[PDB]
Amino acid sequence: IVLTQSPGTLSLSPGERATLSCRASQSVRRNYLAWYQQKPGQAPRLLIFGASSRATGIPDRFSGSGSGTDFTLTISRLEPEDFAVYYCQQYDSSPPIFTFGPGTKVDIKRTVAAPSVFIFPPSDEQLKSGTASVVCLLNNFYPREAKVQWKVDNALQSGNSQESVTEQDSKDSTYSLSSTLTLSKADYEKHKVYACEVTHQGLSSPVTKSFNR
Amino acid sequence: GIDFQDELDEFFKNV
Amino acid sequence: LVQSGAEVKKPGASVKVSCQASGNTFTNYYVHWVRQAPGQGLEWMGIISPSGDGTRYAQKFQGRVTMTRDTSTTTVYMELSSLRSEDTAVYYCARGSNWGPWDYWGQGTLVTVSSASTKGPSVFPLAPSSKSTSGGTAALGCLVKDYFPEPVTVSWNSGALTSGVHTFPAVLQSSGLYSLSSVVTVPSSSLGTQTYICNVNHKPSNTKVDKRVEPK
Repeated sequence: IVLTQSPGTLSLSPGERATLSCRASQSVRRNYLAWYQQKPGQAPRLLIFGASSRATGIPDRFSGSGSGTDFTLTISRLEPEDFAVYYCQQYDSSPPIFTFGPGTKVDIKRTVAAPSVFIFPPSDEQLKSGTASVVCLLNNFYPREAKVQWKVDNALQSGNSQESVTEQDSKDSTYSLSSTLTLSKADYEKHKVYACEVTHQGLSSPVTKSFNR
Repeated sequence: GIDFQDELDEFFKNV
Repeated sequence: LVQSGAEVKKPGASVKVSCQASGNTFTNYYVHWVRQAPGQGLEWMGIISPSGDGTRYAQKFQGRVTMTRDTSTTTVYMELSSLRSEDTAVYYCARGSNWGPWDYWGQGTLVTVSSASTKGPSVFPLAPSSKSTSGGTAALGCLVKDYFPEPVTVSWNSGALTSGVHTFPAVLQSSGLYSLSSVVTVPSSSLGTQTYICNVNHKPSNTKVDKRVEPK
């Protein structure tokens, strides 16, 4: 009744094989497990149903097999049109359950691109409007796995930062992140050091971009 | 014979 | 499977989303309602019977949901009550196949829950500097903050700047409004020689701002 998907992100190059696994907590009746592919900005599209039966319009490269608690979705040769997010779903009849898995994102493999970090202090016009927002930018990085931690005066900030990540670019196959730390104009004047700690694979050591006053 | 749809139709017959 | 448009309800209120279809593709088939939180997974909510309201709702949404079918207009309706911040998501209507999985989905309906007092965007400059430039590459941008509802279109140099532009997706804040960040990486050797203006358009509030980004 609870579906778990592994891995969480599949970094593969076009033309390679892909294997996505879906482990259940119990046994699926009549092997009623389906695999879906959801493209960015689009609705999910059914790929395989019944754990091993393909639907209408699905290519033969997508192959499915599974039983009980272990299920798997395989792609013989990865094409650019197959890079998306895949989900597994268990369905039952009495009673209707219909539960989904977390989700696995298959992206285009590329060289380990370090994130170019840039910190933007808030504009004086914003401070004149009674608000304050500092921005941290991570441009062109791979893998997407990146940790952006806001640290105001060596104090970790959680819940005050809202981040957004771009989709993998169709030509560079990289990602970008924007982190906004919003504090009240009064709370801003109290502190001095504002830092954005970035943890990534391309960075041999953590890189922190900061601004005083 | 019976498919998931037919099994589901039964759920609303007994309930 | 055409669905209703974006809905901006208030916390604790209720929303009614519609999913009109063709009876040939729905009168003899089952329909299901699913939701996807911004950036999260899919959550099944209920199933509507081929004719009557033989609905089977989900536990997380039991007592707060109501699904109905109208055979006169061949439409399926979903109503959610006691709306909360956790309920802001894109809802989809999908038809169940004879085997179970959903084959034909819908476009989706974004259900945002906030103040809804349709505020206009405020564009602020993210000025380039040494902390935003290193190696001949300079980062500058604009912050379209405190705007409701979506969407806002950003342009750079009235369309002249298209290389290196990154209009990051918006995120709702505790304010109940949104904030979008558009940034462009430009050569450092002309940051003071060229003009970088961001043109933001918010049709819902009829607001158009052209803010020039000047270096620190």
